Amino acid sequence: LRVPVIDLNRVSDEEQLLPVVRAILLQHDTFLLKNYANKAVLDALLAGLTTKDLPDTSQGFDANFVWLEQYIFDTDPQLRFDRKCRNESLCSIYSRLFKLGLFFAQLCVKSVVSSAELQDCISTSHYATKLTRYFNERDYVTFLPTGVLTIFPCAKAIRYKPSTMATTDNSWVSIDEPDCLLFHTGTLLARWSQGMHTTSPLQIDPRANIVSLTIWPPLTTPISSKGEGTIANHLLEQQIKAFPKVAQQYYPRELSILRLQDAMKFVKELFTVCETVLSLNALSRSTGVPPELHVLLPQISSMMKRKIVQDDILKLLTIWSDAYVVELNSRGELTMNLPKRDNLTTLTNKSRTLAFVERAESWYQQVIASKRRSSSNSKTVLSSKVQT
Amino acid sequence: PNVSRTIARELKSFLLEYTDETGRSVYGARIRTLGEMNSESLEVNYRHLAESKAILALFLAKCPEEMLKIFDLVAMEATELHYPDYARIHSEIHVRISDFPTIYSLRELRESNLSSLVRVTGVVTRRTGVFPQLKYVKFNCLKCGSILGPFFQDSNEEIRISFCTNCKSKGPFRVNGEKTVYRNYQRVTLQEAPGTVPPGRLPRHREVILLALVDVSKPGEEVEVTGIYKIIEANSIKRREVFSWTEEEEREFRKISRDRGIIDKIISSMAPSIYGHRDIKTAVACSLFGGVPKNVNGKHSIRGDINVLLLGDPGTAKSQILKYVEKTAHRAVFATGQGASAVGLTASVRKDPITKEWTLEGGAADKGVCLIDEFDKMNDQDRTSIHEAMEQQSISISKAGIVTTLQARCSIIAAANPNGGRYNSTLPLAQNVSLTEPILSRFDILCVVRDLVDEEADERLATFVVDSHVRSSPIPQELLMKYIHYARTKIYPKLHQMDMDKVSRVYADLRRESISTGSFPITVRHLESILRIAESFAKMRLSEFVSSYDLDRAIKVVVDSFVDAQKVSVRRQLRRSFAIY
Repeated sequence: LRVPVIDLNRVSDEEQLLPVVRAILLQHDTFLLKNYANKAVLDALLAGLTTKDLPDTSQGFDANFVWLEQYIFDTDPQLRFDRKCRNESLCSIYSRLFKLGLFFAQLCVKSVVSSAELQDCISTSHYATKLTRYFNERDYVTFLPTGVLTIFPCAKAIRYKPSTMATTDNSWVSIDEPDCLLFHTGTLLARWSQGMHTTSPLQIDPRANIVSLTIWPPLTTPISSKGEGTIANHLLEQQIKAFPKVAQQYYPRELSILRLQDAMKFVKELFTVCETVLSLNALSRSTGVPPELHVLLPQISSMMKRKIVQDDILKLLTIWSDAYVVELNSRGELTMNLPKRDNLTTLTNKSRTLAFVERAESWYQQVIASKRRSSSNSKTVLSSKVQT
Repeated sequence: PNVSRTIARELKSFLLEYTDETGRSVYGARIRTLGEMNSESLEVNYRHLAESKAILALFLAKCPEEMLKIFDLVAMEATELHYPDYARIHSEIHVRISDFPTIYSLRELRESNLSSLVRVTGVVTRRTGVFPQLKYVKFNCLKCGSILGPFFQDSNEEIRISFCTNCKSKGPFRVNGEKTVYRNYQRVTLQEAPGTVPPGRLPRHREVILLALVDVSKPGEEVEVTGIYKIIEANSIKRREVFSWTEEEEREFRKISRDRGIIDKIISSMAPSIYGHRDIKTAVACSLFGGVPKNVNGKHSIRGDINVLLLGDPGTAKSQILKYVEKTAHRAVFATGQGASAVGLTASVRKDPITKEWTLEGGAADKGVCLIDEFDKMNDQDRTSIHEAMEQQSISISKAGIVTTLQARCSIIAAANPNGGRYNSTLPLAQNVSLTEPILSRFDILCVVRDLVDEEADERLATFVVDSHVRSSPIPQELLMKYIHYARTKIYPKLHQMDMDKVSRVYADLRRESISTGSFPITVRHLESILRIAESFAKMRLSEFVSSYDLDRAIKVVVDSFVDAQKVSVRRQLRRSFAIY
């Protein structure tokens, strides 16, 4: 939970603060920048983000559906896409903070590989200012930043959702530093640096005013060697968009199912918790006992901390049928068991996980020939009905 | 066995490879935080190593005592190659096994759960700490004056030694613990919570051992402990935390709350045994549903609870309403007098006779509602402790070597009787009750009943009580008690400055009229009380904010409590409040 403070006039020395700033973004992620050349022009922008008059058109304040309002103002050079109200202070800060992004990129990549390779990373300067207004706060669900380098002013506004990077004790920490410019690094920048960067979320806080500046790499730049197939523009364009834009852009091939954005990753971790909780009870050297569904749902509820409906286990049965028997006991409770009597070995547990992920890959692979996941709702398996 | 040697090198390779989020090894940050702050507690989630190796999870679930001999050694080895000379200060470092999926109850503790890991919920009581307990003994034989020693754990009293080596005597033996083992104490008695116990049954209780985790637990709160079962030997404690709301019942609660003005239906559903009158149950329902606690920049904590006070002749029913809400409301604690229930509200240092020593305990529902019967019949300690808990929301313990200020944000429902039986309506309530004004000022609602001579009450009360004896429209009880827990844990209705300033106009009339005709005044606490009653009615209405007519019911609740708590000579105030009625 170390938060080193160093002047950014001393980084312009270039012989003493490159490793200190680099060591934090490889360990503590978000770095603390104080006393930038902007003084009273950063506090004069809080009266100009309250417009809220503009439509989306890859711009505009976007409220995902409600208290969360994200206003992104598309840069003027971009051809034939703009919405201009007034936004003079936003343009002046956009021109000034370009030097903060170029200088931060110069200090970041001069202790890694080369400081001459970032001039084509900032070349286009197409990044749009992101002005975030929260209504009078759970408005920010756990999420990751868009651009490679995000430098935002904030009052506090920042926590750390459960994840493992900065402050290795993995407790949620709220940090409030007066006179503070906080730098947020993106997911794609971690891929360019192959695992050096992470993310941090926003939490419930009294002050709803958040100004976030994310600087975007050009449309034509590939990312290392492996990203020659997926360019920074393609991956970041797939990442952000907007809810009206996701409705418009991702549209061409219908299916509001959207399971690719939704079910995949969450449903395939159900087997990992469920396989360990059926070896937690059924496997014991003491007094038998049959695995019941009433004591299984709360344990998986503890695993993900999320509410678990009893139908998710039925979806797990639909994808992998032969592991769990759905027979219902005479008392009304629905028991499940395993075919083996010699119990699940750790190697058999790993083989079951590989078989479950392979089966999910097979279902996703066969279902997507109709049109990336295409359309499935993860239909529940039919529960055997009691006779007569 | 040598099989632990292939286990050790497996998890030694595991701690250096766990990168779950963004390729970052969180164990290096965990080991630098325990090494820089000199901690001995290491945190490991069960899901992490369970996703890595299920055989280690099966070994931890089967034999955790031999599984714990590998964990501390590999943690000390990792701390030694990460930090030099760490063994000079700290010899051993324990681990904290958290995130147990199968949370058990106290009534499911059976013979099959022996020598295994178990996560149980409960409430802690009986705090005895930092004492040297025993595990070995020696004994001095006085006849020949000799020494002999066995073993003694944590359940029996002591293993009588009565046969010497060569004396062959039954002489008097003395306990030598001047060559003996180390001691660590945390004798805590844990109990089952009353908000999840089935009806008809009694909550069980066990004894827990705490070693290496003392005085970080708060007595009278819900707790989650993960330990081994043999007497439970706790490994990890959690002070953050079966009748709960589901997805199939949460949509119908909004559908029920949207139609047909459910506030009066909840009022009619409050008393099924008798007819009653809405003045007791309106205060009871707004006290159990409660308001919201708010602070401004970390300070100025307002009390979100509502403490109601019942008064009247002892022939009427005042204990049946609290007896119904003790079963109905969650975490409801019925306490009485000197100590009918052998548990109280006040901190105390006292002697204990089971082992015959001195101990300290801060008695007891931090989110719940405490019910006090016969409020006028108490001593100085339980009056001052409830006055401190009614004034601010904390109770301090400053004795037996411990100093702890615990949270006391509980609602208070008190019932009392006047001096002499009769209410004596030609005198105020301050001359009627033996209590004074600042203990009366904490109670915002003062409900009082009287005697009814007329045929109306004779036609209804006797017929309902004879209908109850001749037999051997509202909201049902189960949906109501599930709605209480659903609304009290999800919403927080605020207020908007659009037209709320009008209540500051009507308070400006209502304060002034209490000076010229009445003797007792109205203060800012009544304004805080009607805002809490209006937000409690908005909580019961399940709205986003408080409406404009919730304050009308709030001002009706404060007029029929304050005007009714005075003489008959404030009768003009019965018609003076008729313009806003």
